[PDB]
Amino acid sequence: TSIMAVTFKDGVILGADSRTTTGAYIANRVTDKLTRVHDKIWCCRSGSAADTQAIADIVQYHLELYTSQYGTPSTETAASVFKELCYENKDNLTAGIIVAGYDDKNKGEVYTIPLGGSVHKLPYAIAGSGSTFIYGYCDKNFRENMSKEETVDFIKHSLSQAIKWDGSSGGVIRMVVLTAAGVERLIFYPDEYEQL
Amino acid sequence: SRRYDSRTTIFSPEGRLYQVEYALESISHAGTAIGIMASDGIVLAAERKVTSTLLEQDTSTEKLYKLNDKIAVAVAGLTADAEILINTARIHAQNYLKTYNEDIPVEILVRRLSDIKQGYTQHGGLRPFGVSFIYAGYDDRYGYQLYTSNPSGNYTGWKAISVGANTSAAQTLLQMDYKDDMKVDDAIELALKTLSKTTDSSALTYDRLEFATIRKGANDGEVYQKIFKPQEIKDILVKTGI
Amino acid sequence: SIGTGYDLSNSVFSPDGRNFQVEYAVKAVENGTTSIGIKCNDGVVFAVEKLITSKLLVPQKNVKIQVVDRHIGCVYSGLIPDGRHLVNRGREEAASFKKLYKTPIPIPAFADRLGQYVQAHTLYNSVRPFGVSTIFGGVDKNGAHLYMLEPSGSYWGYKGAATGKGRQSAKAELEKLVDHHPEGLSAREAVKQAAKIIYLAHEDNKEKDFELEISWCSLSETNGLHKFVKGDLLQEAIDFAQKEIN
Amino acid sequence: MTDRYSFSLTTFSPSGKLGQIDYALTAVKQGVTSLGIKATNGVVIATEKKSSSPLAMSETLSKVSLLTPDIGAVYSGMGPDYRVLVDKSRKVAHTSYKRIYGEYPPTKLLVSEVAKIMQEATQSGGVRPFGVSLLIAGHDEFNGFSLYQVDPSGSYFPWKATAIGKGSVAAKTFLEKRWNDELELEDAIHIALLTLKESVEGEFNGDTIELAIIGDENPDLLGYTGIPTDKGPRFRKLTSQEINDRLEAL
Amino acid sequence: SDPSSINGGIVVAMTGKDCVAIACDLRLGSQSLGVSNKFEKIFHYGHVFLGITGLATDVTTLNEMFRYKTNLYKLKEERAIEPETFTQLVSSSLYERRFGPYFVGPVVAGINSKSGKPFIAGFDLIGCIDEAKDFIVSGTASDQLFGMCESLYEPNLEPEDLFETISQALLNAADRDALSGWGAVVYIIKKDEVVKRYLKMRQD
Amino acid sequence: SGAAAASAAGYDRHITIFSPEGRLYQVEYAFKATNQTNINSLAVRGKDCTVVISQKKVPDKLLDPTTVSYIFCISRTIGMVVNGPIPDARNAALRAKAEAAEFRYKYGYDMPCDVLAKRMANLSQIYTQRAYMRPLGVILTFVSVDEELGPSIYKTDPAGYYVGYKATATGPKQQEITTNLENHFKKSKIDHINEESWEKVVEFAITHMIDALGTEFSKNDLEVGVATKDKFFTLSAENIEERLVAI
Amino acid sequence: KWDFAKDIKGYGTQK
Amino acid sequence: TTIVGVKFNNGVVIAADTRSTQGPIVADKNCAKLHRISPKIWCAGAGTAADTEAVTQLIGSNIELHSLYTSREPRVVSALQMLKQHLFKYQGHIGAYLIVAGVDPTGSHLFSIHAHGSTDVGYYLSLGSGSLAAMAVLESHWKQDLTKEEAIKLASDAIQAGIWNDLGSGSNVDVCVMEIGKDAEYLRNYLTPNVREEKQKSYKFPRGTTAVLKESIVNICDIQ
Amino acid sequence: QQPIVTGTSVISMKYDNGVIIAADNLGSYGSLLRFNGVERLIPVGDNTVVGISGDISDMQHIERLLKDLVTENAYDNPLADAEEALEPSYIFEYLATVMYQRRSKMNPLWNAIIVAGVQSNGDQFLRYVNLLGVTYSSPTLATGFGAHMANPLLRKVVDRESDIPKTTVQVAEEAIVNAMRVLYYRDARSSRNFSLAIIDKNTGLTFK
Repeated sequence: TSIMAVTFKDGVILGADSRTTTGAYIANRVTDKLTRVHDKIWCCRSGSAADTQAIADIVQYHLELYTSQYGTPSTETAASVFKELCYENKDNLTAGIIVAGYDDKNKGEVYTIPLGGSVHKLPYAIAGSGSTFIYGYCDKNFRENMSKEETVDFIKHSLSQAIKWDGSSGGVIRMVVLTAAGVERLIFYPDEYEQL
Repeated sequence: SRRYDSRTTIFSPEGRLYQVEYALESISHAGTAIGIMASDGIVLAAERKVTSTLLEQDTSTEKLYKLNDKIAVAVAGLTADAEILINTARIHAQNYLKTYNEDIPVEILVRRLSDIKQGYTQHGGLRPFGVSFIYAGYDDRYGYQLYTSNPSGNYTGWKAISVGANTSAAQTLLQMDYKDDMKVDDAIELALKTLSKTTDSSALTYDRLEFATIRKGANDGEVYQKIFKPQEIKDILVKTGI
Repeated sequence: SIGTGYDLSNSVFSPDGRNFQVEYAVKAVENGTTSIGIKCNDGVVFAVEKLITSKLLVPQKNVKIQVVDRHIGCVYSGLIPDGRHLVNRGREEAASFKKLYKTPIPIPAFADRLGQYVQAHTLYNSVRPFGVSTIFGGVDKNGAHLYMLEPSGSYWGYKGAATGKGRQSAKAELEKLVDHHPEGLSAREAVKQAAKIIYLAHEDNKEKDFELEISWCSLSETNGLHKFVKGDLLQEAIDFAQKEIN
Repeated sequence: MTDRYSFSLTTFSPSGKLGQIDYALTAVKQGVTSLGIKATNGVVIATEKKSSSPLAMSETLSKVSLLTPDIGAVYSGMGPDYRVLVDKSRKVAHTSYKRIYGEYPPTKLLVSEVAKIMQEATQSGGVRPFGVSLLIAGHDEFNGFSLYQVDPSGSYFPWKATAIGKGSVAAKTFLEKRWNDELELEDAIHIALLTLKESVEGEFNGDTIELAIIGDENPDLLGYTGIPTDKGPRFRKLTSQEINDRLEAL
Repeated sequence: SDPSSINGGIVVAMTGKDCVAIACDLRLGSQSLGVSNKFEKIFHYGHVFLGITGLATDVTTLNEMFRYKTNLYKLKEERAIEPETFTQLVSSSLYERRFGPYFVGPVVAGINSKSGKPFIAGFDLIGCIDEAKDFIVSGTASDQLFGMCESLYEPNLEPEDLFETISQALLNAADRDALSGWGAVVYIIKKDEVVKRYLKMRQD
Repeated sequence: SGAAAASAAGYDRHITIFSPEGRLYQVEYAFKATNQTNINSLAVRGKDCTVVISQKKVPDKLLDPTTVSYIFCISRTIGMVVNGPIPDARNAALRAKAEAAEFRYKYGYDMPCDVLAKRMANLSQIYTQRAYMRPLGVILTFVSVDEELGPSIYKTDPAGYYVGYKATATGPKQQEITTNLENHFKKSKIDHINEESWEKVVEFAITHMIDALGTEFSKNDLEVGVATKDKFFTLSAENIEERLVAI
Repeated sequence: KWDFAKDIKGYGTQK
Repeated sequence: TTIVGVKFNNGVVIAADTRSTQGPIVADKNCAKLHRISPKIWCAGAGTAADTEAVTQLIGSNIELHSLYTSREPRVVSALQMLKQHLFKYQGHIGAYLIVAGVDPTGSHLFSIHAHGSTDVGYYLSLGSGSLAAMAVLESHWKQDLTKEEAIKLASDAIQAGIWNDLGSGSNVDVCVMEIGKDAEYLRNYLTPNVREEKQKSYKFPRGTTAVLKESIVNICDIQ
Repeated sequence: QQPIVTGTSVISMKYDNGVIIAADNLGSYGSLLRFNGVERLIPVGDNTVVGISGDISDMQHIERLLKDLVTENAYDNPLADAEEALEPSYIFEYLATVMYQRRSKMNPLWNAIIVAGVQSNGDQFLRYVNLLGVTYSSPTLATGFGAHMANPLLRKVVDRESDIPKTTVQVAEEAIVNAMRVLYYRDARSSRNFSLAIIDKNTGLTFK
C-alpha cells in the first residue's frame, strides 16, 4: 500500500505504513510488513497478503539450509529466489515486493520485484497501490551517499506526503535499519508527522 | 533329486506342486473343528490346544466367527491369516447385498474366497494361505448347507466333517453312527462324543471349547446365529454324563 | 581376498566393518595414467600423462580434460567413462545451482553434490561404484580451491594431488615445493614445474612414447576462468623439463 | 547343522512350519523382563531399566508409552522396533477410528490395528519382522478393563496376569501362587514389584524401575476444567518417590 | 433448479420424557407432479433410527452405505452402534465429499442403551452437527415448521401426549407445503419397544 | 562357536535374517567401521555451555587442513560430531540439515536435539528393516543449548538406540576416557559441570583427554566445538597456551 | 491511541 | 456470530455468540462456537461452521501426536503455521475465518486467521457478522496492562453489542479464559440475558384426535 | 497470460559490410514509466545480438539460457572458439521451436524477438519471431509501432535486395537515429535514451 526502501553510506533502510484494508474497513491498523528472512535480509510485502506470508516463509527454508550447506548467502541470491516463485506462479497470486541486505565488502543493495516477476536494480524503490503519489516528491529530494539523519526524515516527509494528499491507505509508520554493526526497529507515531 | 521345493511355481516332473501340499500339513497343528448337518439346523463345534489357567478363555472366541446373520465359520490354521480373509468375506457379502439388495448365498463367497487362495498358489513370490474353514448357511435355493475350503482353493460340499488334528478317527467315529435324520439336539450329543474320544487330554472342560448352532426353528421364519456361552455347554456337558 | 563371501556383492559389511568392492575399485585407478593439480597463489594448474598406443593417433585432439562451467575443471585417472559420466552430472546440476541462486556454483558446494552422489552407489546393491579418482578445483569469490575425489566418496582439500601409477613419485616432488615455497607459486613457473614431474613420473612406462597436456585456471593470466594452453607457454615448459633431467 | 527352510519366510517345511518367526520369538526371550497383571479396578504395567553405562540418563527414554489416555504399553525385547511401532499405532486411532467415530477406540480394536502393522512385515521378503513383543493394557465402557499381548506374528493372545522376557516362567510360576479373582489394584501393585525383585540384579529403586496404572479418571492431568462430562485421563506413570516409599513399606 | 427442491420430504424429531418421536412424509415425484403414495423416507439401523430428506438418489444411496457399515461395526466390536458415534460418522462420512457433495437434510434419533437417555440431532450437507434437545427438522418446508412446532412443544412430555403434537405439527404444515403430503408415518420410541402408526390426510 | 555357524551358514551378509540365537549380525558388524579412523571424541555439559572435542590427525603434508573436519554445524543451536568414515557421515549430516529446516517451515520453531536424535534414529531402524541401503557405519553425537532443558547431549547408533548422556566419549578408547570422568562425577554428584564460562570448561575437558588418552597435544591436532544460546561455532588455538603457563 | 504498536515483532511468528 | 478475543497481563480470553443460521432463519438456540485443539488452547471460527469444526478436531489430532512424539507441550504457533499452510492449498473454497489464542511455555498468545491464509496478531480482535460493533466497544474501553476480571466484562459487554446492535446474532454467551500455570477455565452460558417467556396458554391437544389408518409393532430382536 | 511490464519497439537494418539494430531503454507499468536503466540487447559471442520487446519478465528468462546455451557449447570442443562457435542460425531455431512448443502448451512468452548477426562465411543474417512463432526476413525490420511508422521510412533507404551493397555504415547509422527522433517525438511510451549495436564482417562488433 505504501512501502519503500533506500540505501545510503553506512547501510540501508526499509519502511512502511502499518495499515491494511478489505473493502473500506480499518481491520488491522498496527500491522508489520517486514520479514526476518535472514539476519541481514528483509523485505516489504506489497500486493496481497495470503501470498507474501507463505512466499516469505518458504524463502527461509531455502535460505536457512543455504546458510548451513554452502555458507552465508548474498543478497543477489535472494531476489533470484523470490523471482522464481513469482514468475513461475504468476497467474494465480498477487505480490510485489522489495528486498535489502548488506555485505561488509559490497555495501548496501536494494532490488525490486513487480507482480509479473522481474528483478531490477535500484537505489530508491517504492511500491504500493497507494504509493504512486511520490515519484515526483522523491526524485528531486533524493541523492546518494547521505547518512542516517538525512534519509530518515527523507522517508518521513515522503510517507506523509503520500497519506496527506490522497494516500487512501496508511496508518502509523515504522522502519528498520541494516548497517554493518547491527539493526534496530524504529517507530514514529501519528502526532509527529500529522501536524508536520 | 534336484530339490523342487523352493517356490510354489516349480512343477516337479511328476506334475505335483510340493509347496502346496506342505500347507496341508501346516493344518494338522491346528485345533479341531466340527460341523454336522441336521435336518432342522446345523451345528458346529471346536476345540482349543492352549488352555492355561490365567487367561480369559470365557468371552474370547478365537475360532468361531460370523460373516452375517446367515453364515458362520470355524477356522483351522494360522491365525495371522484369518483376519485377512474373514474381514474380506464380510466385505464381500455386504458389497453383494448393497448392490443386489438380497442376501448372500453360500456358494458364491466360498467360490470367490477360495479363488483368492488360488491367486497365491500361482503367481508372484507369494505364499499360499494356511487356512481352512467350515461354512454353515441357509438360502432359498437349497436351504441348509455345509461347505469346506482347503488352503489350495478347492472346495467341496458335505454333510459332516472334522478338520484339523485327528480327523482320521473323528471321521471314522462319525461316519459309523451318523444317522440321516439327526434332530439338532441329537447332533450336539454326537459332536462332543467325537471330540471326547479323539482328543489328547481327558478333561474336555467348558473352557477349552465352544460350539454354536444355526437355527431356523422359530415361527415367523427367520435365521438365528445362536452361539453358546460357557454356562450352557455345562448343561450340555453334565447331561451326557461324560 | 580375505573374504570369498563378502565380495560378490555390495551393500554388505565384513566382520571387520569393511566393504571390499570399494577396496578393489581403488586397484583400477592404480592401473591408470597420472594426473595432478597444483594450488597456487591465484589459481590452479592441472596436468596429465596422455599415453599413446600407436603412431596413428591424431595429436592434441583426443583430449582428456573436461571443463565444467567456465570456472572449475576436472581431470581423471582411471576408467575414463565412469569419469565422463560423472562430470556430465556435475556439468548439469551446477546449472541447477545457478538458476535458483544466480551465482556460479562455488567449489565446495560442487563437491557435496558429487561426493554425496558417489556415496550413493556404494550403499545400494544393483549398481557398481566408480573406478575413478578425479581431481577438481577452480576459482570463486573466496579464493582458489582444489580437491581430490575418491570412489569411497571422500574428498579432501589438497595443495597438491597425484594419482594413477605415479602416485608414490609425484607425492614427493609436491612435498618439496611446499617446503621451498610456502608463499604461493605464481602461475608461470608451476606450469613448467608440472611438466618436470610427468616426465619424471613416466619412468614406470619408459617403453612407450606419449603426449603431455595441461590446463590452467587463475585470475591474473586468464581473468578467472578455465582454459587450456597453447604455444610458447607449453613448448618452453616441455623444453624446460626434459632439459633438466638430461 | 542348518535346515534350509529357515533363511526365508514364505517357505513351508514338511511339518508345515515357517522359518523366521520362530526365531523372532526367541529375540524377545533373550530380552529383559517386563510384564503387566490385572485387577478389579485397574491394570498395572511394569518393567525395569538395565541402564548400560552409569552416564546414560535413564529418563530420556520410556519403556512405557501412552497410546490413548486409557491405553498404555510396554515391550520386552528390541527397542527400536517399539518406538517405530507406536508412532504408527497411536496415529491409527487418530486415522482409522477416531475421525470417523469422534472418540478414541476400545482396547481390542486398537490391537487389531497394531498386529497388522506387525504382520505387514512378515509377508514379503526384504523385511525383517519386529523382534519385539507388547503388553497393551487399557479400558473402555462396554467390556471393561482388559489386558492383551501382541506377538510379532500378528496374533494377540489375551491374558489376566502375565510376564515376558527371560525372567518369565519364574514369574508366571509366582503369580498364581499369589493371584486371585477379586484382587484390588493397590493390592495388585506391590505384587507386581515383588515379582520383579527376583528377576533382577543389583539396585531396585525408582531410578532402575518404572511402571504405570489404570484407574478412575485423573482430571488433574486434564488441563481444561469447566466441562462436566470430559473426565480426563485414566493412565498415569508413577513417579520415583511415589514408588520409593512403597518399598520401605515392604 | 436446486437439487434440494425437487422431490419433497419433511421430517421431524422431538425429545420427551424417556421417549422420542420421529416422523416423515410419503409423497415423491418429479417437479410439479407426484408418483408414489408410498416411499418410507425414514429408516432404522439397530435401535438407532435415521431420517433423510432431499434428493431421492441420495436417500436410497445413503441407506445402503450406512447399512454397509453398521453390519460391520456389530460384527467387529460385538456391540451395536449407539447414536453419539453415529452422529459423528454421518459428519465425516459426508465431509469427505466437500466437493461434488450430496444434497440432504438428515436427522437422527435413538436412545443410549447405557444411561437410558434419549437423543436426536440434525445436520446439513457437509456435516454441521446441530444438537438441539427439544426438536429438530428438515425438508423443503422447514420454515413452515419451526414456527408451528416451537409454540406446541413443551419440555418433559409423555409419549401419547407427545405423539399428537408431532402429527398436528406434521399435518398442519405439510398441508400448507407445496410439494408434499400424500400420507404420513410416525414412530414413537421407548427404551425397549417401538410401534408404527400411519396417519390420515388428503390424496390425489 | 560364536560366529562359526554364522560365518559359514549365511547370517552375515543379509541384514534381514535372524540367527537362532536371535542375533542379527550385519548391524553388529557395522560398528567395526566406526573405529576405522582411530579417532576419539568427547562431550560434556555446563551451566549453560556445551563442548565437543576431536583429534585432527597429521597425515601427509599435502592436505589443506582447513577442510578436514568431523564437526558439522547443522543449524543454529545444534551441532554434531561423527565417529566413522567421512562419506557415511555427510549423508547423515545432510539428511538432517534439510530436516531441521522443514520443521521450522511447518511447526514454527527450531527442533531440539531430542527430536533430531529421535528422527534420524527413527530412520536407521527402517534401513535395518528394508534393503534400501546398507546401514551407515557411524555412531554420531549431537549437542545443543535448549530453552526448556538447558544443555543436552545425545547419541545415535546404526540400530536406532538413542540416549541423552550427561558426558561421554567414543571411539577405540572409551574405557580409558570414560573412567577418567566417571570417577570425576562420583566425587561431586553434579550431572553438569561448573566453570560458567564456555572458555574455562574447555580446559577441563582437554586435560582429561590428555592424562587418560596417552600423549600430549598441540593446537593443530585438535578441532573443537561449542554450543551457546543463539549460536554454535568453532574455535582458536590459544586456550592451551593459557593452561600450561598456569602449571 | 496508537502507542501500543511497538510490541508487535512481526506477523505471527518471528522474533 | 460475533466473537471476540483479547489478551491481558498474564493470559488471554475469548467469547462468542450462540446464534445459528441457515440463512436468515435460525436453526439452533445455542451452539458452542468455542472449540478445542488442545487443553490449553482454544479456537473459534465464524463463517461456515462445518469448515470450522473439521480444522479444530483435525488439527487437534495432527498436533496431539506431535506433542507425544516430541515429549513436550505444544505451542499455539504450531497450530497456526500448519493450518495457515492447509487453507492456502485450497485458496479460499474453505469457509473459515478464525481466531485462536492460548498459552505455551514461552508465554501467552493470540492470533487471527482468514481463509486465504492471511494471519495477523494483536492484543484484541473481533470477528463475525458483528466484527464491526464489537471492535468499537473495546476500543472505547481497552487499556494497556489490563487485568483478568476487567476483560471478562469488557469482552462480554462488547459482544452484547454484537447481539442488540446486530441482526444475525442471538441469545447466549460462551466464554473461555486461560492463565499461566493454571488450567483452562471454560465458562459455558456465562450469562443468559434474554429468556423465552411463556405464551399466554398451552396450545396442545388431548387424546383421541387424529385418524390412524393402521398400526403395527416393530422388533429390534436378536439371536433368540 | 496477460502482461504488465511491457517494453516497446526496436529497429533493424542490413547493409553492405554488416547490419545495425537498436532499441530504447525503458520499463513500463501502464502509462507510467518506471524503469529506464534496462537494456534490450543481449549479445552472444562476437557476431550476434538479439533485440527484445514485450514482457520484461520474460526477457530476463531469455538471457538466462542463451548464456547457458553458449556455455554448454564450450563443453568438450576446444576447437569451438574459431569456427565451431555459435553463428546465428545455430541460435534462432532454438528461439523458434521453443516457442511453437510453448504456444501449443498455452502459456506463451509475449516477447517479440529479433535476431541479427553474421555467419562464418561473411554473409548477412537477420530474422524475427513473435510469440506465436512466425518467422520471416527482409533487409529492415521493426516491432510494434516501429514497424507501423519507421519500417516504411528505412525502406526508402533500402528498397529491396538490389540496393544493399549500394549502401554504407555512415549512411546507415544516420537513418535509424533519425527514426529514433520520431519515436521520441511522437511515440507514446518511448524515451530519449538509446542503445546501438553494429556488426561488421571485418571489424566485428561494438556497443552503446
